[PDB]
Amino acid sequence: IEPVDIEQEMQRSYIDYAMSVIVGRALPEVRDGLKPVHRRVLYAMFDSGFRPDRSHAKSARSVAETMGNYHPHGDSSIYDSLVRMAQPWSLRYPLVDGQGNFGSPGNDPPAAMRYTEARLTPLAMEMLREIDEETVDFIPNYDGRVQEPTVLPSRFPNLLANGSGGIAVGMATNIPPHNLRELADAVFWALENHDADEEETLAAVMGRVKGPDFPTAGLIVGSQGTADAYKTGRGSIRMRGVVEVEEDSRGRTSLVITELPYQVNHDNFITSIAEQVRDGKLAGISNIEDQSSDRVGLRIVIEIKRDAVAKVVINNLYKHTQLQTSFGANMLAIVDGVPRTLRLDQLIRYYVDHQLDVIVRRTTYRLRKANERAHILRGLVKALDALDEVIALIRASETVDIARAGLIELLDIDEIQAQAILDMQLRRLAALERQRIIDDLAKIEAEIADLEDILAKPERQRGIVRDELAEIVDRHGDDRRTRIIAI
Amino acid sequence: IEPVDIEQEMQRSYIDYAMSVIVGRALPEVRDGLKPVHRRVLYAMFDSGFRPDRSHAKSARSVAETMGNYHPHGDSSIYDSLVRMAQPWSLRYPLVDGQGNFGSPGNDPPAAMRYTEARLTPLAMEMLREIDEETVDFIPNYDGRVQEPTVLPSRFPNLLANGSGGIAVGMATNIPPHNLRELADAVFWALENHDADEEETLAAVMGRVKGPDFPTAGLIVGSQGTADAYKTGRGSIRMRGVVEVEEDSRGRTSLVITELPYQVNHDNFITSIAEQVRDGKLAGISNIEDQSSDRVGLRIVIEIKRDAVAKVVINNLYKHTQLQTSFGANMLAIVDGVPRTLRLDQLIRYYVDHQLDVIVRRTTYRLRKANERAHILRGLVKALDALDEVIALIRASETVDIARAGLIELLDIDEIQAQAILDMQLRRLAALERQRIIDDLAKIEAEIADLEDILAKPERQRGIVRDELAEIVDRHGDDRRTRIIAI
Amino acid sequence: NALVRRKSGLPGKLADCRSTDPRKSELYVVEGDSAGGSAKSGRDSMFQAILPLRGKIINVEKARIDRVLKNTEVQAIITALGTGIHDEFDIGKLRYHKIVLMADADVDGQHISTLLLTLLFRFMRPLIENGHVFLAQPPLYKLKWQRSDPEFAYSDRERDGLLEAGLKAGKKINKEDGIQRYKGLGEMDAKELWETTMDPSVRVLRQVTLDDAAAADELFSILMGEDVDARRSFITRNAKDVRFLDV
Amino acid sequence: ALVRRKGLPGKLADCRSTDPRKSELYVVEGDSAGGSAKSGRDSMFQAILPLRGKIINVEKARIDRVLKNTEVQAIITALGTGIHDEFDIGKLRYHKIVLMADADVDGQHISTLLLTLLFRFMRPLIENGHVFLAQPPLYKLKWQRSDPEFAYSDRERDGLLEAGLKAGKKINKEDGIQRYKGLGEMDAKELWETTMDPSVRVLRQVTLDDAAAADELFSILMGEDVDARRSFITRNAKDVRFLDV
DNA sequence: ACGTGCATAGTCATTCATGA
DNA sequence: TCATGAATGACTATGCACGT
Ligand SMILES: COc1c(N2CCN[C@@H](C)C2)c(F)cc2c(=O)c(C(=O)O)cn(C3CC3)c12
Ligand SMILES: COc1c(N2CCN[C@@H](C)C2)c(F)cc2c(=O)c(C(=O)O)cn(C3CC3)c12
Ligand SMILES: [Mg+2]
Ligand SMILES: [Mg+2]
Ligand SMILES: [Mg+2]
Ligand SMILES: [Mg+2]
Repeated sequence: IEPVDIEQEMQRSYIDYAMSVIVGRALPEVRDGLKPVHRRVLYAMFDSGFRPDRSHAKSARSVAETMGNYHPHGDSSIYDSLVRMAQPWSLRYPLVDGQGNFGSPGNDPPAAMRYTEARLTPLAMEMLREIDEETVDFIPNYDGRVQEPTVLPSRFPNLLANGSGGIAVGMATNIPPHNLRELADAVFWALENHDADEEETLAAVMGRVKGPDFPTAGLIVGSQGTADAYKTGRGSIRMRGVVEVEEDSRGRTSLVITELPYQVNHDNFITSIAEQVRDGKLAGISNIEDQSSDRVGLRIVIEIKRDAVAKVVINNLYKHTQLQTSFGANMLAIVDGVPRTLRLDQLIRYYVDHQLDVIVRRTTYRLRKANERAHILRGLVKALDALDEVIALIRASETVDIARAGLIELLDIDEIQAQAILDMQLRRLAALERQRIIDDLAKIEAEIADLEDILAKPERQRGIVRDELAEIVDRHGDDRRTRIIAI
Repeated sequence: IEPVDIEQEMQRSYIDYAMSVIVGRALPEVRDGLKPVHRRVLYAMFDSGFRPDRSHAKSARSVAETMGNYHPHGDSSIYDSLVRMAQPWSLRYPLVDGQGNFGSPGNDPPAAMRYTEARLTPLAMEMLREIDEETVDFIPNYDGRVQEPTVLPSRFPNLLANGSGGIAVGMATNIPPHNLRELADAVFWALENHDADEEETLAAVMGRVKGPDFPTAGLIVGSQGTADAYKTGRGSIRMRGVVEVEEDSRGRTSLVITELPYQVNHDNFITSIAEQVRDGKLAGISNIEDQSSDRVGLRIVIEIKRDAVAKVVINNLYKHTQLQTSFGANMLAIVDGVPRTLRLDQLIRYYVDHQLDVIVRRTTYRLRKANERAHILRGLVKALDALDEVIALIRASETVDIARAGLIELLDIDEIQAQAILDMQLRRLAALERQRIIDDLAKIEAEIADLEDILAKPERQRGIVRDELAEIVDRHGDDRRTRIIAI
Repeated sequence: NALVRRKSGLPGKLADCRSTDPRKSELYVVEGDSAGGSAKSGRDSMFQAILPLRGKIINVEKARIDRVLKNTEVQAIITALGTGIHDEFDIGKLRYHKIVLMADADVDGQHISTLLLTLLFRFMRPLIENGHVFLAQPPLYKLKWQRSDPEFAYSDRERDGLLEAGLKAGKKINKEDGIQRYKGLGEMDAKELWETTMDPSVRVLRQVTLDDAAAADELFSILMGEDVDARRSFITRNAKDVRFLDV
Repeated sequence: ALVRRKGLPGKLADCRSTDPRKSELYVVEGDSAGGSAKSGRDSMFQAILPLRGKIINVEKARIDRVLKNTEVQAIITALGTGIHDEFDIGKLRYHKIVLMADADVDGQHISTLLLTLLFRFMRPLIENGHVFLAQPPLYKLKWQRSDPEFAYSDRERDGLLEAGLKAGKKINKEDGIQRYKGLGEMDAKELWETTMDPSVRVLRQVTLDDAAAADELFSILMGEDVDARRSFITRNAKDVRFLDV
């Protein structure tokens, strides 16, 4: 039996736990804004073919695929993570298209795994766009059987768009969601002004990203906290719901709340008001009624007494309830395996860098493949030019190896090209098919020229990011939900 | 609003429930001895490739695959059914190879889905043998997307081997497990004596099937109940565990129980004795100690008092505990969609009939496929004899449609055959490659003749069932576990 | 007559309505936590209340009364309906004049219906006699046209009909997404449940009628009673002709 | 001598030996692992106490709340000894307390939470060397013809593989080397032959040298002060590798 | 009254950091 | 004290038929 000192054990064990939670659980990678479980769920569904071009698969199949290949943990919590990514009040831009009961903004829990179905959304398809073209580094999974991606291509700035919240060890993150069109403008600027320093970049990006855009709409009051978050990486952003005063024919004024701030439980909110009125903390209120429905959305009617001023009661609601509540921004993300608090100009720049990497890697891959096919095509054209001779040679061979070896001698060919000639069908010996082979060579040589040009010119590379992203935003971009007002 | 009378509603609804439960839930199909959930689990795993020729897949993947394609019910209970099919003390011949914690004969529950892995056993591979050769009828699943098998090939008598127990509506089944080698002898006899009547067949089969063979070993006392079950379809079979009296250095005696009868919970058994001791019912017992382990198996030590007779205490145990307990046999199974209580000769005969169906259908499938291959090969051979013209024809054709249409006219060939000539690779134009096409034709024509011969002779068909089964039994057959003694 | 609804002495599972008038109120007794959850969301909270029931209901024909009253699900029903049972039945205290039983279209939904109807007929018969009991018919299919509004079908026949008509009308469907087939209420969301089973202007309800009480008494006892033999012979006798009851 | 259950935790699968000096308590992570352990154990001398979930941090949590925790009560009750000032080592029901958790990071975390409970409530158990740590296997080499071998590290895996191949043995490239990701994935036999068989198990005895230094480290790592912990990790995690070099 | 096996998931307690 | 969000699943009750 070996002896171990308690200080040695404690320090090593706790540090190993803390570091894994920090880098590999609770905090998002800055490039795609994803935690490990998120990335693994999405890739599992992707590889399984659970895409928008086919009907929803049973969500149990996504959980089991993620569990069995990539995420060595429980089926219960993995399902929770998948479900959250499908809720429109949780994600500003949902990554999972859910079919069935996925719960509500209140205390209505999601249906069990057996009842629900799921597939990837079109935007989630942009997260995984061309991932199979060596655009990101892959590593072996938890048991060496298969490969998994270290990061997704993420062809739209997902970290800033959908945000992130996570509790780690020694630190925590809380990044709010943003409007995609505003983020795109910032990226477009960063691409054009690629040489601008941080001071200019921060000023520019802050001008285009007006503030967080929550899926739950509501209001942002003030501009100080927003400025702090972008300039410091920390800031307190005051949120408010929407209140509309309605008058009755009898003289019974009532407050109608139709929106609430981000991450405020509807049922808890109603209960909080109800409990604060029973004990006596919000006088002036006469009656609370939830007239909400699937057809009118949120609609909490708060009838106030006749000897009460509406604005007073509203301020009391701001004071003693989450009708007014602050978002504690802490822009913490993993950068190159290291946790870092980032300015807004740093977040944009790091994403733009990732995109440029993705485009260059894609181009290199396509260029390699283009050369390979061109190489084989060059072989085919040689065969076509001497077609009469090619056949006669293969006929007299005892094996296919003698036929091949001859082809090399006849036309000056590789082993790959000669093999490709051998595998050739009589199908392609028709007139148009022979011409198709010729034109295909001409096509690829044109593509190779284009591809080589891209690699040699950073200008085009940046151009690609801009144009492709622009296409994404035009298709999947939406209006702002959260309204920004002054003090 | 439509009116409905309560009598119409009650009658229609309950009958619809009762019938589906009878035919499609609780009771086994006579041909493969499987309930719908069993069949759907096995086929799901089979189709997924979770076979003994590969490492265990996470059992969560098997459950989700079963849920998503075939069995529209909960993941929880489906996992239970899968777990049962992997327990050596439940199934006489396990169909699932389990890896991890699958529970114990006591109250120790199996580990959760997340912890365990599973794949099919070699015998389960015989249940599904050549299922892809149209050996059984397939029907669309619960939503029409995919096909599922109505029954498995079941190349060994699984119903009698593993038995079955089920609670339906208006009736229930309880078939005990049997020894594969004894069942095989019965099948071998039924095949040889294919014209024997029920009277003779029953006498023969009862001679070879000596009685049930439980996975938990133990003893069968008497022969009446066994004879009743086989002649009537109902019978009470007396089971006993094995008790070995041990003496001590002091000279104290103790009873050592190392086996218990089928489906007796070890922990409940110990608890029952413990409660019947204090309850002053089983005097003579001094101490109860469970010395069981993973290495010695069951070992319940019952130390008895000095003024106690071993057999008296043993007889008291037989009387007041499940150390002696009877198996209530009720040979109920679904035959052609109808629940029926069956004699032993009926169970064997119906299984033998199923096998013969499988062998004929397989032969028919193989014969059809052989003709198709032969048909296309004949086309290729025609092309080779006029190869100079065929090539010249395809070359001079502007399209492939022109080439095809020409080939039919040139060689007097079908369109399927002509298509095959077009799909032919330049590889197949080599000398030795041309020769293989000829030989392959000669090869297949021999195979076709053989297959036609099998279909024309019932003797061969029965011969195949015998020979193939014999191979299975020699490979997967085991010794008898339950010992049969007289009164 | 009016009675108070719970808002922050009734079952915890009950999602009560806001209307205090029983004549205007409805109780949807739902199968499963998921389905009840969705119903709670898609309902009209003014007049429609939801009481989800979990698992198969206890057979009041087989089990003794004391055991039945201890069952949490039975207590929920009796308590929510407000009326007593047996001799202490008082229809005046009925909290809902519409009791809609809503179960899956599958075989297990049918079974839960017979168990609920047995509870009602034995403990609270006047509810059936006065036409306060109804059966909701869930949809089986949802046809998702590429450009037009989706259509729901409550039978295989209607599915074929709506499909034929739409195609004949020049509409089109994906052969991938296509026709969604419902296998239970739990698979539906809030909107779908509203537009098929809870919207009073579209829902297909069946009102349970009681003609011959003596004949009904016998059928309940045969099907639900402790006598297995009687039940076995009844099924084997009448299951052959279940098709031809309405021909 | 002490009575074994046949007034203790319901989760406890006690041993049969009435001698604490020969008795052992395996504190296990999870219901699955504890279940298999209960089967593969030697029921004579080895008892099993499965613990469910993350253990409550007695450094952060208030005293009364810790005493309400079902898992803590199970440990305190099973060990027989009191806590703090009412600690009496004479009533120790097992002279060997083996903590057995998954090889993963969450197992390591549960170890630090248990060690914190012991050090703060029942320190003498550590001082007198009654506390041990079982080292689970990481790999199982499944040779085609030979008996299977277990490995407790990546290095040992490479070594046993190298030796076996050099000896002429062979492995499937499909089944091959099974990798354990937790105690819950193991069956009864596997646990016995790697962590519970006293002639093969790899135990580490927890020793306590400097009590004052330990006291500070526990308070830093497990305390409510985040800043102290944050700076400690960023300061020392860089050199966690080189603690035993 | 208990076992059997296929059918019909929510509740329960902790770590961890931060702000009310 | 409570919410956040990924991490570490056993227990609870009915139907149905049958035998002790
Ligand atoms: C048994 O421990 C758990 C508990 N509880 C149950 C009651 N005692 C406490 C100590 C743990 C829980 F209240 C929820 C979960 C879960 O929600 C859960 C999951 O996978 O989601 C896993 N576990 C167990 C330890 C892993 C949980
Ligand atoms: C909620 O109903 C269930 C219950 N109980 C929980 C509380 N008392 C009764 C009402 C039902 C149960 F004690 C076990 C299961 C299960 O074991 C189970 C399963 O999937 O195996 C499914 N369900 C629910 C209704 C379907 C179960
Ligand atoms: Mg959980
Ligand atoms: Mg269950
Ligand atoms: Mg259902
Ligand atoms: Mg673990």
